[PDB]
Amino acid sequence: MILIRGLTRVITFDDQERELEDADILIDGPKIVAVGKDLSDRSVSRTIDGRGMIALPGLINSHQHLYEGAMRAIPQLERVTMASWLEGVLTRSAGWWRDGKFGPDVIREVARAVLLESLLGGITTVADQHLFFPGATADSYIDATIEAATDLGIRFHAARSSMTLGKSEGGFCDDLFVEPVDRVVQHCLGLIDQYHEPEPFGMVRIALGPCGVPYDKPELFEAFAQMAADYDVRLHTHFYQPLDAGMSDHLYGMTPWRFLEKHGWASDRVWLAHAVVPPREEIPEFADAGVAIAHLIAPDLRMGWGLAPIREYLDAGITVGFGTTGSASNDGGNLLGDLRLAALAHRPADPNEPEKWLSARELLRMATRGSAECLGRPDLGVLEEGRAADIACWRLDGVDRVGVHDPAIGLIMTGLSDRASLVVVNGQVLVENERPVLADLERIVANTTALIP
Amino acid sequence: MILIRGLTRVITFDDQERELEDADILIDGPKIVAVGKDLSDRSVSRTIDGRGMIALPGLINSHQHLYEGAMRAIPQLERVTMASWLEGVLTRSAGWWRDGKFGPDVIREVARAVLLESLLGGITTVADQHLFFPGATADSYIDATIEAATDLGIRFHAARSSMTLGKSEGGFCDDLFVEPVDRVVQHCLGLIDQYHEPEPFGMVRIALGPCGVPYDKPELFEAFAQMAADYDVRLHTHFYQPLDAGMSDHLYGMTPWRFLEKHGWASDRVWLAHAVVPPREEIPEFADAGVAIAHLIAPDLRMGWGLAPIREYLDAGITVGFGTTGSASNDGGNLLGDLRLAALAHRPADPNEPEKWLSARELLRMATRGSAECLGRPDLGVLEEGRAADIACWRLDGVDRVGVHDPAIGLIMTGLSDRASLVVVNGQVLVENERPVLADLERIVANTTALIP
Ligand SMILES: CCNc1nc(NC(C)C)nc(OC)n1
Ligand SMILES: [Zn+2]
Ligand SMILES: [Zn+2]
Repeated sequence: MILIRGLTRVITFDDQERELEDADILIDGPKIVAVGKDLSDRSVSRTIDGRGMIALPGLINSHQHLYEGAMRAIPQLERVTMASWLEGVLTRSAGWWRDGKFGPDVIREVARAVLLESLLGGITTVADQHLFFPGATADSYIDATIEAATDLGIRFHAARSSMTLGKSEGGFCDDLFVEPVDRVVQHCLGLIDQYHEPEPFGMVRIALGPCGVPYDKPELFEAFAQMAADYDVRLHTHFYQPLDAGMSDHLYGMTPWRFLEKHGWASDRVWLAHAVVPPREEIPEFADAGVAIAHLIAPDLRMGWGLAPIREYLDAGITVGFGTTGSASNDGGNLLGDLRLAALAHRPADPNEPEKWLSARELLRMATRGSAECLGRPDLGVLEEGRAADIACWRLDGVDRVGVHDPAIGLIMTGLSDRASLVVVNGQVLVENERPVLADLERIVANTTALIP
Repeated sequence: MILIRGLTRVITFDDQERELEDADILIDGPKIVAVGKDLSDRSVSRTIDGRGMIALPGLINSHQHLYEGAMRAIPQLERVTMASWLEGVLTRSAGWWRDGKFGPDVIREVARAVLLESLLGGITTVADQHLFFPGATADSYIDATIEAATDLGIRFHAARSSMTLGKSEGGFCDDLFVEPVDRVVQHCLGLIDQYHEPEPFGMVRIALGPCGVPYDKPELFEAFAQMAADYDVRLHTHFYQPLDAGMSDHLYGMTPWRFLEKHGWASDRVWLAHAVVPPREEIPEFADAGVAIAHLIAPDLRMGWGLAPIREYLDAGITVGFGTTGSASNDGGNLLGDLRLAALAHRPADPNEPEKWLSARELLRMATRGSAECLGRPDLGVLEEGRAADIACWRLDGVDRVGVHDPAIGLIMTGLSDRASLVVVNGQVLVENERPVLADLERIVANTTALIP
């Protein structure tokens, strides 16, 4: 057993929203056994000094595109709207791949770096949505991301993605990226069989993740609806990015939500990325259907899209999680940092009603329990007996946090660095003193850097 | 002499916006001797390895309220409008002060912490506007802040502030903080005499900083305009916060700008904080007058105020700098971090015109050369021969910056941490390997923390 002793603040996000001061967390294998003051060290083989730290459930990034780690801070993509951006990303990746510079082996190392960054940022679970499958067969890109994740020990969901609707029939994408629906479906069956760990504390899970309504055939959505029910896995896609509604109207004469409903995706198996601009009238429908939403403040701002109606979602009882999206539209994997963006950027939308603004605790909740609920993980996102020992802690005693009165608010509103001090995943200590304990930081940086096209 | 050799990237912000790759910076005493490739280590007594770093001019925070470091992350002040905010801050400060908990000795140590954080964030010059002068006689609060700055070796401007218009006569300021105009003028003359270093590379400078049009008598603005001419010092105040226009109309029947023009402040001696909501038709007048503007994205968002027309200011040729404001409305002193906030938050105002969005380079210029210009420092903000050796460097080779293609954009758009690697002020190395060279960080944290009310 591992005991973390004397934590300055513990934020549980349990059913009573308990917080604790000068308290401990006891860990046994993959699970938390207790959270409380003065815990017994009866069967403890390692005690860790938590004094001066705040502990949270591990952050859960409910929407990544790991392969975009290779596409950060490209000058031509700095100030572009969505259409120019998407063309630029697809063209570059197709180009690099054609030149033998962007195969699964490269993606493995890009994923390794972004996932290691994730750990160092206090993120203990990542859900990646990979759609890049050039060629006549589905290559081992997902396997590569899973290999990277398992090597590091980070908890991992892979939402296999695609672009199955070609520009020829209304899609905004070139037929290079277009796979036949059956190829995608066949591949997903194999991935579930090979990799999916459905048991509590499972470390790898597969989800089914079409790129979206403007990008994938209705047939794929329906196939995935059937597959998700048959294999009890979850469903993920992009949702109400601006312009989606125009494309859905043109192709189908219905809204993106009506499309999802029609093809089996109005269900509690589903989590939806962005949800920036839904018709206000559909929000109660999202609630009744039990879909979950991941707030992605950084890309929404970066693309000029604006502010998703998160307060409205919370008012409606809709599950809200948080994510970063890929590093071509962020351009980092810093989830904690993005929370500050949301905390501040939402405010000018309601200048005279501060009670509507998202709070630090609401945001931290989204990034832990909310994201856990998005991923369908009742075993994560909460520091309590019986849940997974996924824990992230930050030091409170730096010169840049002097004068902080509330440590949880302080974690979002102050600081020069979002680097976690101590990070535990599945009961395994992976970060200590802001450094990886098992991963070779310098070698990983060197190896991945050598592979960036 | 000191040679920084082999910097991966150097951003000069010189008159041709030169950048250099794999280049050196040579320093002699307080000044830069040369910037370029393979510089001679002739009289060099020390060579610093710059490989893997990006170098910029030191960041210059053109608007601080250091004493607010003690008022961070207060739950009751997390989500409040300006009115409630001002109420909460003035009550706490006056209340702590009355109880002997907020004297110059406390402010000295709060300033010491925030200024040390500033150095660690790559900030080499700070302009503080101390707003708390309880009792008719302003204590040695300004002396306290200067003492802290000089102990640390950070370059420092102290804008002596005031609240000369009391509510006892149609003003908005409590009588506890209201000083007779001549008393303020006299304190200012005493400060210039004791502290002001007008020579190039001067490390302490005095500025004259009324709280604002709603808060100070016309006679003070005029007296200051006179002092500014007499002593070649600069003038600083708050400008076009929401509600100012109404307060100005109510008291004087004219706009805040019209009022400044009337009382001698429409000149190239002036820099103005926020400038969030000016009438568009006055912008050309700002340009003609030659006033400079400090953009403060964090408090503007935190208060729910929204987006200052920065693109318009740049279009008009108006000098634009950057600052954080005080830590009661931020709540950090992390200037680099705030640049990312600006980079993203401005975009949704112009969804379809990305050319209007502020670029990384425009924002970094604001935080260096722009801020130097605000402060009237032609000796700062540029990495070139003859300017001050104020330099801030960040490492580029961390796992969180793998895949970055343009290091300057990457400084804004990526990272778990804004901590600077190497910081030089006045030719003195003050931060190296992300650690203070001379300052005792642990002792400073302990001492200041003990004094937080
Ligand atoms: C195409 C629908 N949306 C979308 N897709 C991505 N990424 C992939 C191309 C990997 N990133 C964003 O960021 C906003 N939006
Ligand atoms: Zn996405
Ligand atoms: Zn201010």
